[PDB]
Amino acid sequence: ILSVILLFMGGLCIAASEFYKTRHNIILSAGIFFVSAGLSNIIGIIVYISANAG
Amino acid sequence: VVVTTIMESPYVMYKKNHEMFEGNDKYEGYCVDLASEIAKHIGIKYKIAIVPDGKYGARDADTKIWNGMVGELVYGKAEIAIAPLTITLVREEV
Amino acid sequence: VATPKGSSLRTPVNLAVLKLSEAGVLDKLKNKWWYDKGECGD
Amino acid sequence: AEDLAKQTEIAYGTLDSGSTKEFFRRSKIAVYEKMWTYMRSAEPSVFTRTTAEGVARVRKSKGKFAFLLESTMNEYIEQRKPCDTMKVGGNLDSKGYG
Amino acid sequence: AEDLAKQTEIAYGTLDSGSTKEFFRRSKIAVYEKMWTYMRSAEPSVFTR
Amino acid sequence: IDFSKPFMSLGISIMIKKPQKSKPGVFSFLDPLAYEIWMCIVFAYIGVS
Amino acid sequence: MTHSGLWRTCCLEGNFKGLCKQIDHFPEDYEADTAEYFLRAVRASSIFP
Ligand SMILES: NS(=O)(=O)c1cc2c(cc1Cl)N[C@H]([C@H]1C[C@H]3C=C[C@@H]1C3)NS2(=O)=O
Ligand SMILES: CCCCCCCCCCCCCCCC(=O)O
Ligand SMILES: CCCCCCCCCCCCCCCC(=O)O
Ligand SMILES: N[C@@H](CCC(=O)O)C(=O)O
Ligand SMILES: N[C@@H](CCC(=O)O)C(=O)O
Repeated sequence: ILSVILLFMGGLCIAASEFYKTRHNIILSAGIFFVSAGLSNIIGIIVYISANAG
Repeated sequence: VVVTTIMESPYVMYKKNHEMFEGNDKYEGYCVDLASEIAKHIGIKYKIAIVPDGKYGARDADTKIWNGMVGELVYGKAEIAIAPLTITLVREEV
Repeated sequence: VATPKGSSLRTPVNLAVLKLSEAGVLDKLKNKWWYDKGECGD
Repeated sequence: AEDLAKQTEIAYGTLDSGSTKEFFRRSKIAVYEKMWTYMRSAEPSVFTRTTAEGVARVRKSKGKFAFLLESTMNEYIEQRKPCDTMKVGGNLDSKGYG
Repeated sequence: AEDLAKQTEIAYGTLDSGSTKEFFRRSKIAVYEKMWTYMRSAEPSVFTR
Repeated sequence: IDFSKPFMSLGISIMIKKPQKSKPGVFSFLDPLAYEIWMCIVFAYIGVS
Repeated sequence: MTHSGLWRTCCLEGNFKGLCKQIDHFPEDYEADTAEYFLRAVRASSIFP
């Protein structure tokens, strides 16, 4: 679920990057969210597989 | 019929509420479902009756008195002993 | 081990087979005519 | 069963007035006979009144006692709580219920 | 000796008129007896001179 | 006929022509680790980079 | 002893010394694993050599 939230948050930063064009840290914030979302997806897959081994 | 059986597990257990039923309904296990099947075919009304002395059965060499289920049948205190009763020679002659 | 209906050789045969089981006879018979005959054991 | 003869610290017994006890008494085997004499003269009482007492005693024993019983009763205890008993070794004789 | 009973392709025998041969003949053991009968009826001659 | 007590124990069973031992697969070098680990190693490799 | 070749095997020291026979690259002895059927197809046709 956290991965879904981070991807949604990253999308808003991309969407907001066409209004506040002067600001540049918005594009960086999106990059962190999409990378962080990927790392959260790794944990979810590992936990799901590990639990099914119980 | 007076069925003779002994309190073991999972042969004759009890339910989570064993204070309120009445009769054979209160017994559950492997030798109570088998007894139902054995009596549904032959067509008899069995009555479960837990062995009083509470032993599987043996013969005291001293007095030759057969105790337990095996000794609960030779005298005439029951007919059908549906329980775990291994087959041995000491019991095959009685 | 069967026997014809009424045959007086029912009660001695039954008990007999039960004698062999409590003496370690049957178990040894099985171990010898089965396991020992193993011609294909890295 | 042979491994029991290899030691004496660990005790063992059989249920009273039950087929298993009668088997050792009349067993004319070299190993089974030995066991019948070890337990009959061993203090305190190893021949438990009921199976429930014997199994519980082995649990509290922590490994110094081995309970000898039929396989069928040895399969609704290893798969039931607290799941602290295990069957070691095959069967000694082939018998059935009736 | 037991491992011999596990197979039949490999043959075996004992010297003639020698203590070893007499041991199997009169051995009242379960395994040794079996061997005495395997060799006595086995062709060709395993009992070397 | 009046049967007696079982002297031995049996039971129906399927017999099949013993299938010869197989040759380890062409990609047997992936066997030491489960398919899940290989999948996660790829994800870790991408994530770390 | 046979000096087997890529296509046909022949005879060496023996009763026959020149007799050659086309090798049967698909011998029937069982089952033909789909990965084993494609190895013997590439072998038989010697496409790579
Ligand atoms: N293990 S076995 O199949 O060789 C084997 C199987 C069996 C044997 C004896 C042997 Cl040796 N005897 C028992 C018999 C003894 C008494 C208990 C059950 C019957 C009456 N039947 S069995 O349980 O079918
Ligand atoms: C619970 C784990 C959360 C992981 C995801 C959190 C990502 C946070 C991203 C913040 C980016 C900030 C970049 C701009 C910083 C600045 O203003 O200097
Ligand atoms: C890009 C060109 C690549 C050429 C080399 C690829 C060779 C692939 C394998 C060819 C032979 C395969 C034989 C069957 C193997 C098997 O399934 O056991
Ligand atoms: N039920 C068996 C005995 C069971 C046991 O000794 O554990 C009998 O016929 O006596
Ligand atoms: N030395 C043996 C003969 C050799 C053997 O028995 O193998 C004997 O006293 O007869």
